[PDB]
Amino acid sequence: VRLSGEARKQVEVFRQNLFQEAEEFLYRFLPQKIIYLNQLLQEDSLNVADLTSLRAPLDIPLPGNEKVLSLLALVKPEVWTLKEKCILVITWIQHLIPKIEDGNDFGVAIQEKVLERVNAVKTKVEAFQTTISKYFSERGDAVAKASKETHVMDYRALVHERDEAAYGELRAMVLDLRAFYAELYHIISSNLEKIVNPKGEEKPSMY
Amino acid sequence: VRLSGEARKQVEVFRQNLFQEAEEFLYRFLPQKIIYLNQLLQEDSLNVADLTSLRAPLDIPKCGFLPGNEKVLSLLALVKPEVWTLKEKCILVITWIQHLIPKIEDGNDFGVAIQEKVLERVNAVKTKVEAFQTTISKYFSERGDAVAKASKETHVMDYRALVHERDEAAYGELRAMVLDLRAFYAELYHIISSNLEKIVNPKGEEKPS
Amino acid sequence: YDRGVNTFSPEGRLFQVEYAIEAIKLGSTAIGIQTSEGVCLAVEKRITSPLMEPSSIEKIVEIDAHIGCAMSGLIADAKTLIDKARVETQNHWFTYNETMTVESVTQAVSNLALQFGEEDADPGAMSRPFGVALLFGGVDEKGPQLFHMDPSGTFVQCDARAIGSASEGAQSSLQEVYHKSMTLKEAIKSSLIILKQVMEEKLNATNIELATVQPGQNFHMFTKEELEEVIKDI
Amino acid sequence: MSRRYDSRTTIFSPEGRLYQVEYAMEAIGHAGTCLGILANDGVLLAAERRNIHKLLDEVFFSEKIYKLNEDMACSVAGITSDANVLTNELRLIAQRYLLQYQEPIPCEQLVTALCDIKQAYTQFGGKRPFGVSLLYIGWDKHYGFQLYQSDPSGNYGGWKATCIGNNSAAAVSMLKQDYKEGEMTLKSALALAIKVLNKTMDVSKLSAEKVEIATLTRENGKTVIRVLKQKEVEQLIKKHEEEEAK
Amino acid sequence: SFSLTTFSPSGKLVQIEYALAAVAGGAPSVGIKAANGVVLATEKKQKSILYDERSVHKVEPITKHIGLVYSGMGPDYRVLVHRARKLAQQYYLVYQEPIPTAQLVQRVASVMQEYTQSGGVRPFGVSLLICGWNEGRPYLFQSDPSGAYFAWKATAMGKNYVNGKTFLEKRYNEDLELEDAIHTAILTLKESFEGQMTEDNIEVGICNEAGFRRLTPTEVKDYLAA
Amino acid sequence: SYDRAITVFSPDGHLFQVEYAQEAVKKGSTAVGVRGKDIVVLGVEKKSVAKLQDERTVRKICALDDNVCMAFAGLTADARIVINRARVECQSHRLTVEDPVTVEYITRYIASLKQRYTQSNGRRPFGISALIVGFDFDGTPRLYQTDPSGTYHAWKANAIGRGAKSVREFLEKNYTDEAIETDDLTIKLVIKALLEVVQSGGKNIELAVMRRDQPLKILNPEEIEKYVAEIE
Amino acid sequence: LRVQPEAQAKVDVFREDLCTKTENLLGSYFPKKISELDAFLKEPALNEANLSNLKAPLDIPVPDPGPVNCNEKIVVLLQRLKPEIKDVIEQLNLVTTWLQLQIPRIEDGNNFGVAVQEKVFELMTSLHTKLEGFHTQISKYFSERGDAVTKAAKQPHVGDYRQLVHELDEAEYRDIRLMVMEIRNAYAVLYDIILKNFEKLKKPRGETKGMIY
Amino acid sequence: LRVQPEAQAKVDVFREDLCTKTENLLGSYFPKKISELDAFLKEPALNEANLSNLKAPLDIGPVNCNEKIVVLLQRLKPEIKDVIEQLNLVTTWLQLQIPRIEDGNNFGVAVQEKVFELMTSLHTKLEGFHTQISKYFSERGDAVTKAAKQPHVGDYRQLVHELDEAEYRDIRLMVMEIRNAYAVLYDIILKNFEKLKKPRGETKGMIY
Amino acid sequence: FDRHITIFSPEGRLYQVEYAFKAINQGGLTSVAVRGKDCAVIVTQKKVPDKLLDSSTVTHLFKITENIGCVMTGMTADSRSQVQRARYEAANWKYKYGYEIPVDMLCKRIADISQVYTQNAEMRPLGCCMILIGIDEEQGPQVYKCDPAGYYCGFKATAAGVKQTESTSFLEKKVKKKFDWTFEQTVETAITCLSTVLSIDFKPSEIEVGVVTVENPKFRILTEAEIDAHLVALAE
Repeated sequence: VRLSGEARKQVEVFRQNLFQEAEEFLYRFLPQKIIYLNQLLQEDSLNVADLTSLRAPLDIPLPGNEKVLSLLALVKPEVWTLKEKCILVITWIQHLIPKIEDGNDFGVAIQEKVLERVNAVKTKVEAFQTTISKYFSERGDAVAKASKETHVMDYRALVHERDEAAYGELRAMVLDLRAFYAELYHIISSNLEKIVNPKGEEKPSMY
Repeated sequence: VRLSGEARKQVEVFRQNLFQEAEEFLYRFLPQKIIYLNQLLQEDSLNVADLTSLRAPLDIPKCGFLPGNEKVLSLLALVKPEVWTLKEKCILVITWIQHLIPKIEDGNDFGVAIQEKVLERVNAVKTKVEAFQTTISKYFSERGDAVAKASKETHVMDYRALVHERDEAAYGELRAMVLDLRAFYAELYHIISSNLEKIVNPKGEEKPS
Repeated sequence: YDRGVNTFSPEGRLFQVEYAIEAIKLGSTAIGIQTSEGVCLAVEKRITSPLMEPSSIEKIVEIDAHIGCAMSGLIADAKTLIDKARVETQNHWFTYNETMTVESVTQAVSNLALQFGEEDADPGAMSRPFGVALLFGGVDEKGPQLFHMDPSGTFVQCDARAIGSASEGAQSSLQEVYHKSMTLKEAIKSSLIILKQVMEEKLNATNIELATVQPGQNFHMFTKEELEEVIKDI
Repeated sequence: MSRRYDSRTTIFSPEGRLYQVEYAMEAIGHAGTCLGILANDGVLLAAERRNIHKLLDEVFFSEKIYKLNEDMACSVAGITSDANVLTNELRLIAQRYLLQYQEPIPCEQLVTALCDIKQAYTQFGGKRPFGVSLLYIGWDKHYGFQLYQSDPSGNYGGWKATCIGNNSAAAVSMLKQDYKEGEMTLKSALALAIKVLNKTMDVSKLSAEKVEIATLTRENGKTVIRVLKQKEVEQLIKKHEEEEAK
Repeated sequence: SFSLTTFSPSGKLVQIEYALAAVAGGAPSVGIKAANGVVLATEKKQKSILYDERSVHKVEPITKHIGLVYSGMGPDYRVLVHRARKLAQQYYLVYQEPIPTAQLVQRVASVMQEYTQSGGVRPFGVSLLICGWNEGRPYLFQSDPSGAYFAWKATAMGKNYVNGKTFLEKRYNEDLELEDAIHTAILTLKESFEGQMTEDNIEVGICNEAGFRRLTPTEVKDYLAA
Repeated sequence: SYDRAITVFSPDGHLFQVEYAQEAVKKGSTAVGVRGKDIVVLGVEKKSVAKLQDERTVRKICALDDNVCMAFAGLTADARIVINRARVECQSHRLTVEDPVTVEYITRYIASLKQRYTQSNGRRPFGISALIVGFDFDGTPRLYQTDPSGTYHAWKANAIGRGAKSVREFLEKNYTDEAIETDDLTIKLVIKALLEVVQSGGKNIELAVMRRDQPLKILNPEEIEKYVAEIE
Repeated sequence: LRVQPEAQAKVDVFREDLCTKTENLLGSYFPKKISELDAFLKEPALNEANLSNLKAPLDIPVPDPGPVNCNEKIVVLLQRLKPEIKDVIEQLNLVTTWLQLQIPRIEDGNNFGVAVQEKVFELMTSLHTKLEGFHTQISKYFSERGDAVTKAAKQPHVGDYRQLVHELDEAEYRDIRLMVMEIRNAYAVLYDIILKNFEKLKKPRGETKGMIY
Repeated sequence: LRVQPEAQAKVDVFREDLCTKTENLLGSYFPKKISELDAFLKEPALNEANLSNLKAPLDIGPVNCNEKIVVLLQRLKPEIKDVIEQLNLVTTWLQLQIPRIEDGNNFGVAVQEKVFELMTSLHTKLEGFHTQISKYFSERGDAVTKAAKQPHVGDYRQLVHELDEAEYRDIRLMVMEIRNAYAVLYDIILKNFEKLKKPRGETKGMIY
Repeated sequence: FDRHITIFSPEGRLYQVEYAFKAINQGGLTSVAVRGKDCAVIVTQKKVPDKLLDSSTVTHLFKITENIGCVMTGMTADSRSQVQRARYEAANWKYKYGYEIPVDMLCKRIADISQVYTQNAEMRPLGCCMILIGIDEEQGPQVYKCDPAGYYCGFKATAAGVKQTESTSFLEKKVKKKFDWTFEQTVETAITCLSTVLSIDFKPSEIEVGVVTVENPKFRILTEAEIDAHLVALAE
């Protein structure tokens, strides 16, 4: 290749040290965060289906609801942290991609199928993050339009509908979030042998 | 999985009720609704040839109450229940065919492919029925916002000229929908009746093994 | 690969044989000459390296004293056909005690070329057509005769026919220069002019090979004597 | 007929290799781990048994170890069905040799005779190739003690020590390190097989039943071949049992 | 005229891999080698009561001292009966002696090897259990569609062989009488086969010093006392 | 039996099967050979084994007869069939004609086989390219190269296998009348021809020589190192 | 990756937890909620013959030469339906997670058992698309009705404004009867999808097998 | 067409310039540039654990946002533009290395196209990163304006505090996306380079 | 791929052989046969599409040998092929072993011929099932049915065709009662079977009835005049 002989060995930081750093997250970080979200799922505030108990009082001819923000304080770091770990898995697969060849590419197809499912999980948590910012935008615009509404009790009462739906969706997010930690490790650990060594690197001359 | 005896009965009663409903769908519901809309098409209510007299011109101003079209509003009382009914019945047909899916095998699956083609043809009808629900809510949103817009604008009259077109476009669509709904009843009849052999019994179970 | 050898095209052509005639466009440029005083054949050796000996490679070989040869495209395909062509040529004299006419030479080669096939035959049969364009000249009691043959297997009496990569513009150029009674020495002139123009390399005694046949003089392979003379007498 | 289903083994890949032959070498790697050693006092052969169950019997002399002729033997790793085809053809070639020259066939001649038959199906015929890899041991009048390894492509070569089947990269690496060229003989080097077979087997506590060992040595002008006693191989393993402590 | 068996990218044989998949989808079959004899038990399941049981038997003798059973495609087993019987007679011509079990199954499996190689012929969809008695040594062998024959003290195959092997990990002991081994094989098929257990459905045969002898339904009824 | 065409044409006219055959030729080890003045010398690189293989079966320089020897570069599989059946022709030619074999006579019958294997039904073109070299009558040496396609050429200096074009560049540049002057300079040229494609190979070079009336002689590893000792 | 006897068991127990829940869903939870949604649809509130019964009275006098509210019945019917929607979506994702935990290593041999799991997965995502949309549709019916009521009181002239308010009342009412029938059927549909193939869904390839090929 | 040893060679020089850059980028620029983003992500400003302090309080003129977060946006923006430039240089270089179109020996051409298609994912994402940053300005500017329009709703102040964290969260994501944009791309080029820069050709058949 | 030629399916099935089983079923003719104590009877559907067709020119009852009858159900193209091939065997049996071929070996040899069609991929299975009858001096009446797959077994009561499912059920109902076996009363059972399934009451020319007895080992075809006697007069 006649490339410069300096800094060439600096790739071993990301190809090994960072490569092994992503390994420690699969069998250690991910299972420990599953038990952590279990403590979040055991919270009794997620099991309340009563509208009046969930929604905060609102006086309009502006009181908000801070109980959902306390849930968002738990949901936002957890959903957003797993995205980085999924991004690290994407790069973790990139280092394991063998050089271009015709035969023995079945191991490459495994890496393509696993990484495609990681992008699917990355999209699901990304749609969750967009929705997280939508709770304040929709509720803020709901009470804003309802602030001008006086004779209409219909739209003013329907503002609390997204307040109740926020509790059911965030519970569905954390429940689906907890599965994403287990599904990420389950898919990788199964094919781990063929993912790390997609071709067992065995070539005989004979000819 | 494990389950109790009541679990099978709750499903079995659903299997029996949905089967008897699907049987009354093909040989009762469909032949009744085909001639039902055919009588409505021949009825002078939907048979009006003159679309210019069906329009409801409104004044352009204690402002006087501006009603909608008496003809369109009265004919939607016939159209709207038929749109909701066919959508509800197709769902029972889509679901009942899904229960007829045999245990999935990796070969001799063409019996399943027949049911897949039937579901796609019913899904195409269900999509057009949902488009009819939009058309019903379209005339009320288009005529409503425009007439007040034609009311607040006294300089531009031709807004009402489009309102006159909403009356003709609706009656054209009101008759076109029930004409398509009757066609949908006829399409669901010929597709299910001719394919009834492979829909109910997709697999003969002749396997000697 | 998703097609057969004998499969007909919607335009009435063979997939196999069409690519045969399409394959010969990559061969070496060679031209035959038929004159009233004899037959002349020239061929470009197309040597890819000085270490490769141009004398060992021969695209013109002697079947009978009258008949010469020509080669283009894949060389070994021609060698396979010339082998049996020399066997049946001596089988002629072994029976009739006479030299085989130029026409009977191509008739034996046309039969061997038409036998191409795969199924319903023995393993000792040629499966695919040859990528060679054949030129068979010679002089007999009937006089000088030059025939042209392509992968199809036909043979037609012609004054001059161009083969190889340059056969497109050469065959039209051979038409213009060659006419009427033009003889051997006058044929070598226009031959080496058109060949040197179309090929990349300049004319040299070792870059091409030339041989002629006359009524009184049998097939004579030109050595360094005759080759170095005709290139400077061009 | 139906050229649609014709795989055409004779077709070369765009990389310039054979489809079936490349997949044949992988199928051999899934088989059991088998090794061999060429020493001064004779040839050494040891083979693991991947089949492990309480109902196994193996009434024969050995599973993966066979006897070609008086002066030669063989091992096998690969498809177990096509091994009996090659074993019979080796016995046919060796005996047809005894007809003409009335002498035992040399080691190199019998090996190259079957390899021509192995690759003859890869050259033509349309029949699938063989997925069997064979090890060869024995003694001949000239070259003496010999050890040979074969490949499914028909290629082969001489070897002082080698390994076939599973754990090929690990065993051969462990073989070379302690291998003593023309030095360590049957007695001593027999402890290496047990040492290697214990490392190649992922399950600890190497059992004498899970492995098989056979040797061939010519003594007093007569070739002697035998399958080692499992009771003694246990004591031969009892050596390795006390090796990590002392 | 071309062999359709090719090497998978993982090295497995695809045609033979699905050959055993057809064997596992057939009727269960078991066998036990204990004491002076070897027992083979199969389950014959008809499609109705309108089919004669005694007309066609799954247990068939090869020679005096050898017999075979099968689980898999029925017609594929009839080809092996003609080729195994004819091979044993060609043996008796040369050596004028009864054929040993090891020699028979070798060249019989070679027929399986030929049709997994020669073109235009599919591999066999059957797997056979080999029972033989020679020179005082009981011989129980198991053959597969690929042609690989092994040696087993006891074995299970066909359907529910996993639970059948589990029973052989316990119910099968050493120094076991042949008569007790027959009832032991019945306890093995007790869980597998359901419905009405009769003497006609089960088909059992044995081989001992007196040679291979097939058992009659009347004798089996006495052996069903358990 | 198995009867169908294997090698077929293409829309551009080139042969898919044959080009992949010559590709496997280049994938093999690098072998070289030259035609000396009074002798002939062959050589081929050895992939470095680690303390295992025996050099008896690994040797890629063979001899078809006392007059003619050969070397090969490519798949080792198809090489042994050609060597065997060519030696049969060498004895068959002496059986048919009392006169000894001719290098040009034996060479053409070899490459003619590969031509038959290409156009025969069900057969396959070989992945080998062999260098046929020997002595003709009066002692005139001849060096010929085969082709999987069935053609054969004549070469004064030749290189086959991996990097055959790379060594050929060294040949055409450094081949002069100074080359193959004497038995020593002929051998040293073969060594230097193997020094371009060698990466830290060293002693892996094995050589062979045939001297006049004598049959092919293998240079001992120490005799090889004697000529290899001089580089700079 | 390192072997953890605990951290790895956290995923295994999580899989075994979904196995026990799935058996409770198919056997108990699903048949119980089918009968509840059946009586909820057959309820006289949703059994109303004429759609004009649930038209919400709104007094907005047109100028002749104000109090505005919603329909109390529709809100309660939607208040009862939303918990069943949140329950069917969360449990469907648990069943979807359970099947993905049953997916073995990716190999060509006997991969058609996984292909059955792929078809079952596509059928659950088709249900997930419909069920998640119904949760969004009701959220849309809130904004569409609340805005139409505002526009009706904004321009008390055109009769289509006060009519569109009553039409959305009829629309949401029939929409409730559809969505209840969907979830009630989705229990039995997913029940029939799993139970028929449960032999090959729980066991994609055999159990433990192989001949040492 | 004819041959122009001057004007046509200026195109070959433009290719030899990109070929000289490509080897200089792989051996020098890329290994250093990839490492610069590592220390950029390890910066304590991007490692901040508690985002409650970075929430910008709104006074409800006295209107402003968090300046520290804007500086974090001003630090990441050049790194987003740096990879877009390097992405276009490699995309152009891959197109100029495409040989002539032929039916046979086209496998290497498909290999060059396979690596070329891996760049398309980066063309879209890198433009969506900068567009998303500019979209945050309008979202946070309108949220304060809507709060300044109707002085009632307090959720807009919480919406700005959410968008204050929403930016910082996406910054740490984009920094990892930018670093992976160099690192993965640098590995893909090395995985297909050495003997596969000219996959086929320069080999031929000894004869024709 | 596996659904076209004969190769092992991933589930262990053979689709080329199973599509043949639907090809016998595709013929549109239902055949039944019952093995009695002293006799074996065959009753099949005799269809005459047009009046221009002739009776004796189209028949489903063929004679392999004098003592063995044969009935065929399927596409007639494969029907005549096996019968000629069977006569090349049954006759060859006498040239070698010197006696009338038994029904056991006749079904074994015909199966082996059909087994090669499944094993050899060059050929195809045949689209007609074969039911062979006869009598031996030991087991008495013999009734076998050979599928194109090559399997055959002794059947007390067998059936084939579209109504085979409904035909087998009624054949079970008669045997479940331990129906007394006599010659002509069994002929009714085979005729009443097809009569109750289709609910028609066929005409004498619409059925084809073969018979074989202990007293007459030579195969015979029941006269259509005698068919009319036992249809109308005895429906009871």
